[PDB]
Amino acid sequence: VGQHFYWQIGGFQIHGQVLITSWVVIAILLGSAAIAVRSPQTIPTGGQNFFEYVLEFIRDVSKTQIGEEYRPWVPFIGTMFLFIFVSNWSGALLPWKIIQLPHGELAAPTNDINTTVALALLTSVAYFYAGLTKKGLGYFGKYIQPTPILLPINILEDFTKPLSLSFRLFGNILADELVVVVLVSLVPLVVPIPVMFLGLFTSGIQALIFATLAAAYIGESLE
Amino acid sequence: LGDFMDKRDASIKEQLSGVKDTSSEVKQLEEQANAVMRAARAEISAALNKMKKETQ
Repeated sequence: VGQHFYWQIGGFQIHGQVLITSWVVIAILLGSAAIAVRSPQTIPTGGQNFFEYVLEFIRDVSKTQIGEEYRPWVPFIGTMFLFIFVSNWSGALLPWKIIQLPHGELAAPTNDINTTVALALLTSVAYFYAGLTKKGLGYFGKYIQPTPILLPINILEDFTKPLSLSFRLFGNILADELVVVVLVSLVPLVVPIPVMFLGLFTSGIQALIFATLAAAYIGESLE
Repeated sequence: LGDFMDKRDASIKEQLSGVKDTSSEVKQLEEQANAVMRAARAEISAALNKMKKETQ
């Protein structure tokens, strides 16, 4: 109901609602790395059966899209994909009701503007860093010109393409946020269960779509 | 995990390489198979023919 801030001053008024959520989801994601696969194997094991399928799926959705230079960007796909869809699990699923932070309201990392705009800016300047080495070092953002219709363009679109995927996740996290909160604000918990599975639908679907979305930006970035 | 996955893929490649060494050495030895009997036997036979001519 309030998405603005936690009063965690750092000289320049940073939001802690991003901070603690990012910390906890990041921690669970990095700490599932050795549930049973601290000594991995060719023969798949406990955590291996989780992680390797994701890795192969990432290779599927990336090498087709990214291109010949698949390897320098295999972290880029997996981090954003796993982090975002597990954090959407934590945002639409993990409850924090009976204990409330006196400063702000915390359910999700991507709730606040800063989280998703940071991730989007990250992917887009990663596109530009890709174009740095992989395009003419004179013109990388403003290269193309047809019979002139595109004289200020090919950079005006990529000004807002970061803004594109940021707002893409903005509204979609605010979506499940509102859908979860409003029916509980209406009537006790047992009535919205028909559509809590609907709220879980897009929560589970965001994984592959954001993977192929920013991977499509990266496949554009090969050039 | 990237190392472990490409280890899986290269293990498939290595058993394929062993089967390929098998398939190549099969051709080589099976070429040798009749050729050793041909070499020995025909070397005896034609030399016999010539020695038999000069001794006739």
